[PDB]
Amino acid sequence: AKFLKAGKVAVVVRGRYAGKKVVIVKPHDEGSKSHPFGHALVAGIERYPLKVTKKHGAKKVAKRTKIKPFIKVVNYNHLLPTRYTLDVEAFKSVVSTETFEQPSQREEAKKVVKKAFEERHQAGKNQWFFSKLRF
Amino acid sequence: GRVIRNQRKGAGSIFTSHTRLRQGAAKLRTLDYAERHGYIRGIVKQIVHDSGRGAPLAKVVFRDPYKYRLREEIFIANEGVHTGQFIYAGKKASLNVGNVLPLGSVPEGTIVSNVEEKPGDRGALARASGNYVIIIGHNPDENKTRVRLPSGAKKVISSDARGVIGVIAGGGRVDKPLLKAGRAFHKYRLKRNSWPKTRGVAMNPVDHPHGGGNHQHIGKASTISRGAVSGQKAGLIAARRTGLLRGSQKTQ
Amino acid sequence: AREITDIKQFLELTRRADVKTATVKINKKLNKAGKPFRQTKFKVRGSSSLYTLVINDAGKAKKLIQSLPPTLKVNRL
Amino acid sequence: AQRVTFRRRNPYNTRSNKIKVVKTPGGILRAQHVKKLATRPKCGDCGSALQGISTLRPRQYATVSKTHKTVSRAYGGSRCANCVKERIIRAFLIEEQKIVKKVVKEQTEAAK
Amino acid sequence: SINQKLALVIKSGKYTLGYKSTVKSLRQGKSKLIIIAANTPVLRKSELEYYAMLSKTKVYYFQGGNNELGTAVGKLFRVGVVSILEAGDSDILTTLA
Amino acid sequence: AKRTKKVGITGKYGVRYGSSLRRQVKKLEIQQHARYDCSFCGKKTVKRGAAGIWTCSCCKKTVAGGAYTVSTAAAATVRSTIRRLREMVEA
RNA sequence: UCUAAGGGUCGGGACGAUCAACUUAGAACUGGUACGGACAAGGGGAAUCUGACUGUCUAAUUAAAACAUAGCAUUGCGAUGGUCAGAAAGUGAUGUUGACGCAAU
RNA sequence: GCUUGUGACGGCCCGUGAAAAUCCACAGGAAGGAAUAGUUUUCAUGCCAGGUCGUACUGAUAACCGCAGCAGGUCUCCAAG
RNA sequence: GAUGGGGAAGCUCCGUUUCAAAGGCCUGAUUUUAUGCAGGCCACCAUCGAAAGGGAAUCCGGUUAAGAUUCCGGAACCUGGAUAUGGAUUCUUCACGGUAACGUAACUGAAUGUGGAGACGUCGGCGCGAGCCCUGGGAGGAGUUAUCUUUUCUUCUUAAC
Ligand SMILES: CN[C@@H]1[C@@H](O)[C@@H](O[C@@H]2[C@@H](O)[C@H](O[C@H]3O[C@H](CN)CC[C@H]3N)[C@@H](N)C[C@H]2N)OC[C@]1(C)O
Ligand SMILES: CN[C@@H]1[C@@H](O)[C@@H](O[C@@H]2[C@@H](O)[C@H](O[C@H]3O[C@H](CN)CC[C@H]3N)[C@@H](N)C[C@H]2N)OC[C@]1(C)O
Ligand SMILES: [Mg+2]
Ligand SMILES: [Mg+2]
Ligand SMILES: [Mg+2]
Ligand SMILES: [Mg+2]
Ligand SMILES: [Mg+2]
Ligand SMILES: [Mg+2]
Ligand SMILES: [Mg+2]
Ligand SMILES: [Mg+2]
Ligand SMILES: [Mg+2]
Ligand SMILES: [Mg+2]
Ligand SMILES: [Mg+2]
Ligand SMILES: [Mg+2]
Ligand SMILES: [Mg+2]
Ligand SMILES: [Mg+2]
Ligand SMILES: [Mg+2]
Ligand SMILES: [Mg+2]
Ligand SMILES: [Mg+2]
Ligand SMILES: [Mg+2]
Ligand SMILES: [Mg+2]
Ligand SMILES: [Mg+2]
Ligand SMILES: [Mg+2]
Ligand SMILES: [Mg+2]
Ligand SMILES: [Mg+2]
Ligand SMILES: [Mg+2]
Ligand SMILES: [Mg+2]
Ligand SMILES: [Mg+2]
Ligand SMILES: [Mg+2]
Ligand SMILES: [Mg+2]
Ligand SMILES: [Mg+2]
Ligand SMILES: [Mg+2]
Ligand SMILES: [Mg+2]
Ligand SMILES: [Mg+2]
Ligand SMILES: [Mg+2]
Ligand SMILES: [Mg+2]
Ligand SMILES: [Mg+2]
Ligand SMILES: [Mg+2]
Ligand SMILES: [Mg+2]
Ligand SMILES: [Mg+2]
Ligand SMILES: [Mg+2]
Ligand SMILES: [Mg+2]
Ligand SMILES: [Mg+2]
Ligand SMILES: [Mg+2]
Ligand SMILES: [Mg+2]
Ligand SMILES: [Mg+2]
Ligand SMILES: [Mg+2]
Ligand SMILES: [Mg+2]
Ligand SMILES: [Mg+2]
Ligand SMILES: [Mg+2]
Ligand SMILES: [Mg+2]
Ligand SMILES: [Zn+2]
Ligand SMILES: [Zn+2]
Repeated sequence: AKFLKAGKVAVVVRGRYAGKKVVIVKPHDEGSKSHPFGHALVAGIERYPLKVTKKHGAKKVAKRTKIKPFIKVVNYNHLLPTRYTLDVEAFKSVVSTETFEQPSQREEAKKVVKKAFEERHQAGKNQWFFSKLRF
Repeated sequence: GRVIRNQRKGAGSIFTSHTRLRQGAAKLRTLDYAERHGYIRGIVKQIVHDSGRGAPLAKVVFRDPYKYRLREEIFIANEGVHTGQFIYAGKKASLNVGNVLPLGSVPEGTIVSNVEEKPGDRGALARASGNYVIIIGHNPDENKTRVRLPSGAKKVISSDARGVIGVIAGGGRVDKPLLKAGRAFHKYRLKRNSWPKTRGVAMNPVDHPHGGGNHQHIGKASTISRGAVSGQKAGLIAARRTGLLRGSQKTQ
Repeated sequence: AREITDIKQFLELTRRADVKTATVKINKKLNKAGKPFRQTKFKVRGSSSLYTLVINDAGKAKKLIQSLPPTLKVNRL
Repeated sequence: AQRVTFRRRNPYNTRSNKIKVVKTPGGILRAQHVKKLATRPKCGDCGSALQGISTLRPRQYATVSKTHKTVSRAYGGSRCANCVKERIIRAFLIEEQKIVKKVVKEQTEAAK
Repeated sequence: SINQKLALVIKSGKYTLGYKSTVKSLRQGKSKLIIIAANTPVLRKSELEYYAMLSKTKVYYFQGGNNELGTAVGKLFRVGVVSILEAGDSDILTTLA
Repeated sequence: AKRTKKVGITGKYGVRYGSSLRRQVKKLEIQQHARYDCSFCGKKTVKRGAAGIWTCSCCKKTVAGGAYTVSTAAAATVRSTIRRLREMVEA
């Protein structure tokens, strides 16, 4: 259809976040005075959670579940749309033009997105988004 | 009196192959579970020039079945094999230019290269630039395969013996005139010390059988028996015939 | 082997640790287009590098020579 | 008009004797030995000289800080990143097209 | 012939040429059908494939090269992928396609 | 202006070696230097070096060819007898 | 002693100003008709014999028409093989080779 | 302009023109790690050490080889008007 | 060219990964205590062989009857080892930033796998660099000066890092 829309997951193809799966949030179909080009606003996963097993102890799993996020403006051309989708929900308000340009908002935004992703990950809703793409 | 040139050669002081620049000994994969039972895939990484070889070489990396590692092999590139192509090894691989299949696993009429004389020897027959063999029939009982070699002779081999589809690259070298001595010079620089050749009759009789005489001439039949002796054998050696060949070649 | 801009950093260097010796150089130099002027160079001998600060006008210089602590043995020219 | 001599006991013009001619505070010409220009590293995938990476000779790379010897993206000091972009698309598409083919077996399994 | 349909799409209709633009079409969805030159690589095939399934756009594989599919649009260079924006007078997509 | 009536690339060898051999070479030197079309990127940027080895200027595809020409007669007429031969075991 | 041609760099609400070179051609005049003024620097032509050619050799009497070459032809060999080495070997050269190959004329 | 270095290119091949020590990096994710504080040496600054053998001079119409302070022979760098 | 080996009456000949049971490291486990046992690695199997090949790192000034990239003065660099303070990192634990190419004073990483550099012909023109060559102004010094010549000659430099 137009697969650029809120819920869509994509794979970042460039720019230090490359290889990590992001969910779109606020697609700006056309441009802006700064970024004059089609760009999404994505909440991604930087440091993925690790493998877990039946023998993984109490705090081991409590450790291995932690997740480092990131929040990125992406040229559409630097995204590779996945068929998969994860529904935005809590971070609809988090990820916005305002959050960027000052760090104080990004940091708290990442904090939310942190609690957001871990909560969806435990109780493995949207399993693909947290499974590391390997190349 | 003396020791003739071809005699001196088996000692190999100056007569050993000029080996320094060569990509490696070109061989098939070792025959293992994958090849003799299933197939296994590899990519030819680059194809490359061997020194003193007319045939290009394909470097083909596979994965190691029993340990994590990449195992690179040296193949004689059949014509059409290209960097980035996937090559397939063993029985259940399909029939395409470049793969390597047991002789039993191809139909008759297949044209195939670098084939083993015995299964697992990692390839012998038709490795020269442009050569190849043709399968003529099989014998599924005591699985055998008959093949026509580059020389034209036909041979029975085992159907477990492999060989690689297609013809060797670099065919056609022997048409272009060498055109001068330098081209012949550098041709043998990177081969071994064969060049140039002094004619046995230009020598003195201590040097050669053909040596000696107040005219340059051979003075006895230049055809020498099989049962001759080292330093007796220079000439047309155990020749069944001699003289200009008239009429057609291409035996039965 | 290094040159220094910051006047303050220079001071924290002049009192620093293993710095037992400094030196001060004065060069006749012609300012900008026309005239001459008194240029002064502050050289501090470190254990690895010799850091040096060039104070262009003699005003900042005059007050800085005072900014040098004692027990720093300073060769004048 | 000044003529110069080698500074080391090797008289011969080999790779390692390269000589820059120089004028010193003395005001005379003097030889100085130059090392061999070190070559830019190459992307281990495509082979192009990979940017962001300092070019020195190999034991010098142990005397330098790591922000020289890598760049900020995965496969930083290794592949040229249009080649890593390649590894991105190709990975994803091949791991995707896998599922399709695992699905289409599960069709032809009971639907044959 | 399948080539002659393009003759009509080209004069009487809207189209774009080349990978970088035929992704912009599929992204915005503006493309009804894209056509692929047989020799183009499979990573680009799968991409242009997968970009199409997400845009619900049919794709037909032109049998021939890029120097031909470019002549088939009457342009003097080579093109791997033509994206069909607005169908012309021709029947085009309603076909075998 | 046109330069040589006959010899062309062979004028390098001057008067030497006899005319037959010179021409007999001319064919193959012209075969081996030529720019060829590339099966992959569809450009005429294929060219030789190291007889038997043909690469594309761009696109960096490299194919094992004939000695003085990319596709040798016996090659393709073998390759197509391979195609026909697998169809037998396709059907 | 002159003439002509062959350039760089600027700004534009048709060109100008400016920097820099030693090429080429042409014209005058001039002389004990001399002037590539020393130095430097092919003699040319017509034929017979012979080797195609560049290459090579008798250090210390032969540099050739002799050797070598590209080219032409012939012979052997499918590895349990050809040719060749060692007293022998559980040893070796060709051989990191495979007839568009190696070996012998 | 001359010597030399280097760069991007093109010609050449039945010639396509070393090896190893070595050094860096990527992949990976064992493991270890904070809040009364935990982490770090690939950032800075600082402290100690670096042995053994050779080092003179000739290198050629006298320092070498040719019985010699022999018109012979003996590898190479620099190179003004 | 040693070695288990195989020849050879023997001096010795062959063989260098070869019909060979061919070892060496990272950590714990000691808290009798100094290092046995716990792992998991790695099985790659002498050594000689380049004062022109490969290669960690220094320069300038001064100095002797004779030595100097070696001494002296000054300014550096590499390597091995010890280590402390600052800076950085973190309550979103293992840095942020830029669409991207990439940035940076730092910004954990074992087994194992991979990649690059070591690391490579030749000839041709074309671009650039250094040093040399020619040269204008001026500041010094010396030469010629019956005549001529704002003239002839010379100093006017800048190392590694
Ligand atoms: C004062 N000069 C320096 C001092 O600053 C300090 O420098 C070390 C330096 O030797 C290290 O470097 C060393 O160790 C590296 C591996 N750890 C490899 C390269 C090696 N030079 C740096 N990584 C950290 C500095 N603080 O320790 C060594 C020194 C020479 O004393
Ligand atoms: C190898 N070159 C040789 C060169 O060695 C020399 O050969 C003479 C040789 O002709 C002399 O020998 C001659 O005279 C001898 C006395 N009458 C008898 C033998 C005869 N050949 C011998 N003394 C050896 C060489 N110095 O002069 C002849 C030559 C062929 O050029
Ligand atoms: Mg269990
Ligand atoms: Mg004898
Ligand atoms: Mg192998
Ligand atoms: Mg022929
Ligand atoms: Mg010879
Ligand atoms: Mg001969
Ligand atoms: Mg002969
Ligand atoms: Mg004779
Ligand atoms: Mg005899
Ligand atoms: Mg005779
Ligand atoms: Mg004769
Ligand atoms: Mg005869
Ligand atoms: Mg006889
Ligand atoms: Mg010296
Ligand atoms: Mg000097
Ligand atoms: Mg960098
Ligand atoms: Mg340092
Ligand atoms: Mg950098
Ligand atoms: Mg012409
Ligand atoms: Mg006259
Ligand atoms: Mg004359
Ligand atoms: Mg005459
Ligand atoms: Mg004459
Ligand atoms: Mg001759
Ligand atoms: Mg000549
Ligand atoms: Mg000779
Ligand atoms: Mg003689
Ligand atoms: Mg002669
Ligand atoms: Mg003839
Ligand atoms: Mg026998
Ligand atoms: Mg034999
Ligand atoms: Mg026999
Ligand atoms: Mg033939
Ligand atoms: Mg030179
Ligand atoms: Mg090359
Ligand atoms: Mg990593
Ligand atoms: Mg600092
Ligand atoms: Mg000396
Ligand atoms: Mg001396
Ligand atoms: Mg003498
Ligand atoms: Mg003497
Ligand atoms: Mg003597
Ligand atoms: Mg021995
Ligand atoms: Mg040694
Ligand atoms: Mg050396
Ligand atoms: Mg050294
Ligand atoms: Mg001296
Ligand atoms: Mg930082
Ligand atoms: Mg490793
Ligand atoms: Zn790349
Ligand atoms: Zn191509």
